Amino acid sequence: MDSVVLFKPQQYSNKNPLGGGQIKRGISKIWSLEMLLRQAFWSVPSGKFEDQQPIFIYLYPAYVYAPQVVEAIRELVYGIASVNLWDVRKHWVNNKMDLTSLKSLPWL
RNA sequence: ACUGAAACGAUUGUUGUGCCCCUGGCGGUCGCUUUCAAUGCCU
Repeated sequence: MDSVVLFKPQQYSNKNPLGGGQIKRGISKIWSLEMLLRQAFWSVPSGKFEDQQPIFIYLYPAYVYAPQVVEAIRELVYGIASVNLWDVRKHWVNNKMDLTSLKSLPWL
Protein backbone atom coordinates (compact mmCIF):
# COMPACT_ATOMS: atom_id res chain seq x y z
CA MET A 1 0.00 0.00 0.00
CA ASP A 2 0.95 3.61 -0.83
CA SER A 3 0.21 4.39 2.87
CA VAL A 4 2.43 1.59 4.35
CA VAL A 5 5.58 1.00 2.29
CA LEU A 6 8.44 3.53 1.66
CA PHE A 7 8.55 3.04 -2.16
CA LYS A 8 6.38 2.26 -5.26
CA PRO A 9 3.86 -0.60 -4.48
CA GLN A 10 2.91 -1.23 -8.11
CA GLN A 11 5.88 -2.06 -10.33
CA TYR A 12 6.64 -5.31 -12.24
CA SER A 13 7.34 -8.34 -10.06
CA ASN A 14 9.13 -11.59 -10.79
CA LYS A 15 7.25 -13.06 -7.75
CA ASN A 16 3.71 -12.26 -8.99
CA PRO A 17 2.46 -14.42 -11.94
CA LEU A 18 3.59 -13.21 -15.37
CA GLY A 19 0.77 -11.69 -17.43
CA GLY A 20 -1.58 -11.73 -14.39
CA GLY A 21 -3.68 -8.82 -13.08
CA GLN A 22 -1.90 -8.94 -9.67
CA ILE A 23 0.24 -5.86 -10.36
CA LYS A 24 0.79 -4.82 -6.66
CA ARG A 25 3.65 -6.61 -4.83
CA GLY A 26 3.42 -8.39 -1.48
CA ILE A 27 4.66 -7.53 2.00
CA SER A 28 4.79 -9.74 5.09
CA LYS A 29 2.62 -8.42 7.91
CA ILE A 30 5.91 -8.16 9.93
CA TRP A 31 7.55 -5.87 7.34
CA SER A 32 4.30 -3.87 7.25
CA LEU A 33 4.76 -2.93 10.96
CA GLU A 34 8.43 -2.16 10.23
CA MET A 35 7.70 0.23 7.33
CA LEU A 36 5.13 1.97 9.60
CA LEU A 37 7.68 2.13 12.46
CA ARG A 38 10.07 3.84 9.96
CA GLN A 39 7.35 6.37 9.03
CA ALA A 40 6.70 6.91 12.77
CA PHE A 41 10.28 7.10 14.15
CA TRP A 42 12.38 8.37 11.16
CA SER A 43 9.54 10.73 10.01
CA VAL A 44 10.07 9.87 6.27
CA PRO A 45 7.35 10.05 3.53
CA SER A 46 5.04 7.08 2.74
CA GLY A 47 5.37 5.60 -0.81
CA LYS A 48 7.80 8.43 -1.79
CA PHE A 49 10.97 7.97 0.31
CA GLU A 50 12.94 6.22 -2.51
CA ASP A 51 12.87 9.49 -4.57
CA GLN A 52 15.04 11.03 -1.80
CA GLN A 53 17.67 8.48 -3.10
CA PRO A 54 18.15 7.05 0.43
CA ILE A 55 21.41 5.17 1.06
CA PHE A 56 21.68 3.48 4.44
CA ILE A 57 24.90 3.06 6.42
CA TYR A 58 24.71 0.29 9.05
CA LEU A 59 27.27 0.50 11.91
CA TYR A 60 27.71 -3.16 12.98
CA PRO A 61 29.98 -4.14 15.96
CA ALA A 62 33.37 -5.87 15.77
CA TYR A 63 31.40 -8.75 17.41
CA VAL A 64 31.04 -7.08 20.87
CA TYR A 65 30.24 -3.65 22.28
CA ALA A 66 30.42 -2.69 25.97
CA PRO A 67 27.27 -0.92 27.40
CA GLN A 68 29.06 2.48 27.28
CA VAL A 69 29.83 1.99 23.54
CA VAL A 70 26.16 1.21 22.72
CA GLU A 71 25.26 4.42 24.61
CA ALA A 72 28.02 6.20 22.60
CA ILE A 73 26.53 4.88 19.30
CA ARG A 74 23.05 6.05 20.48
CA GLU A 75 24.46 9.58 20.93
CA LEU A 76 25.84 9.33 17.36
CA VAL A 77 22.92 7.87 15.33
CA TYR A 78 20.25 10.12 16.92
CA GLY A 79 22.59 13.20 17.02
CA ILE A 80 24.89 13.13 13.93
CA ALA A 81 25.18 16.29 11.82
CA SER A 82 23.98 16.28 8.20
CA VAL A 83 27.35 16.28 6.40
CA ASN A 84 28.30 19.02 3.94
CA LEU A 85 31.45 18.15 2.02
CA TRP A 86 32.48 21.78 1.34
CA ASP A 87 33.82 22.37 4.89
CA VAL A 88 35.23 18.81 5.19
CA ARG A 89 37.27 19.87 2.11
CA LYS A 90 38.12 23.22 3.75
CA HIS A 91 39.35 21.70 7.04
CA TRP A 92 41.56 19.22 5.09
CA VAL A 93 43.26 21.44 2.45
CA ASN A 94 43.90 23.59 5.53
CA ASN A 95 45.71 21.27 8.03
CA LYS A 96 47.92 20.24 5.05
CA MET A 97 45.95 17.05 4.18
CA ASP A 98 46.70 15.38 7.55
CA LEU A 99 43.58 13.20 7.76
CA THR A 100 43.91 13.21 11.59
CA SER A 101 42.41 16.75 11.44
CA LEU A 102 39.00 15.16 10.67
CA LYS A 103 39.03 13.49 14.13
CA SER A 104 38.38 16.89 15.78
CA LEU A 105 35.65 18.49 13.61
CA PRO A 106 32.07 19.02 14.96
CA TRP A 107 30.33 15.86 13.62
CA LEU A 108 27.43 16.04 16.18
C1' A B 1 10.06 -24.62 -13.56
C1' C B 2 18.30 -22.48 -11.60
C1' U B 3 15.54 -16.96 -5.77
C1' G B 4 13.32 -19.94 -12.81
C1' A B 5 11.12 -19.13 -18.36
C1' A B 6 11.43 -13.66 -22.37
C1' A B 7 14.10 -8.74 -20.87
C1' C B 8 17.92 -1.91 -25.34
C1' G B 9 18.22 3.59 -19.52
C1' A B 10 15.71 4.42 -24.37
C1' U B 11 14.08 8.38 -27.64
C1' U B 12 15.85 13.70 -29.58
C1' G B 13 19.68 17.27 -29.62
C1' U B 14 25.50 21.55 -34.08
C1' U B 15 30.34 23.42 -28.34
C1' G B 16 27.20 27.17 -30.16
C1' U B 17 26.94 32.58 -31.23
C1' G B 18 30.67 37.50 -32.83
C1' C B 19 35.66 38.58 -33.88
C1' C B 20 40.64 42.28 -39.52
C1' C B 21 47.46 39.12 -36.95
C1' C B 22 46.01 44.19 -36.23
C1' U B 23 48.79 49.19 -35.83
C1' G B 24 53.79 52.01 -37.90
C1' G B 25 57.93 51.67 -41.33
C1' C B 26 61.73 55.48 -47.73
C1' G B 27 65.94 49.37 -49.79
C1' G B 28 68.16 53.68 -47.50
C1' U B 29 72.91 56.18 -47.78
C1' C B 30 77.73 57.89 -51.02
C1' G B 31 79.44 57.46 -56.15
C1' C B 32 82.07 62.15 -62.88
C1' U B 33 81.31 56.36 -67.82
C1' U B 34 86.19 58.09 -66.08
C1' U B 35 91.45 58.19 -67.95
C1' C B 36 94.67 59.34 -73.45
C1' A B 37 93.97 60.67 -78.46
C1' A B 38 96.27 66.11 -84.35
C1' U B 39 91.04 64.73 -89.46
C1' G B 40 96.10 63.24 -90.19
C1' C B 41 99.78 62.28 -94.21
C1' C B 42 101.18 64.96 -100.18
C1' U B 43 99.38 68.40 -103.94
